[PDB]
Amino acid sequence: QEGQRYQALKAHAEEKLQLANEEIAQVRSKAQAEALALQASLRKEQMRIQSLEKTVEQKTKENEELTRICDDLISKMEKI
Amino acid sequence: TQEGQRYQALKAHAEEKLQLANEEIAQVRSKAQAEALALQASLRKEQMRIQSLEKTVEQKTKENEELTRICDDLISKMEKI
Repeated sequence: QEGQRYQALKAHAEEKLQLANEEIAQVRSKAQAEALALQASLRKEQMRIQSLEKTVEQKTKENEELTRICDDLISKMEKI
Repeated sequence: TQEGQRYQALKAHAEEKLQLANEEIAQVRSKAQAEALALQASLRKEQMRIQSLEKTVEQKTKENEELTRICDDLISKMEKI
């Protein structure tokens, strides 16, 4: 087929390419950005959990120590 | 026509190069959306997990407050009086 025909669809075809390549650049950037921001939020939650998980074992410890001390007191009072 | 044969291969070249580009866009945004759901669901799980832990903390905090106050009350009675 014709060549004047060709350069015709050619200049167009370069355009469709030149837009897919751009959005290729976009969707890769997006994906990484969305990856980063989300794996950061997670490890931030997971840490508050172990923060909270171990704030809890310490309230438990405090409950046991409070009971230890105040029951020790009670006993010595009964034994005066 | 050898001309026809030449230009048809040239268009096939440009066509395929576009298709691979279009494929790449699709795979990437396919995998992006998939990973984004698996974690943000996992995120939700942790946010819930945190709600329950925060209830537990405020629960035990009150228990220890009540326990400290009646002990303090006992101690005070023996101090000065």
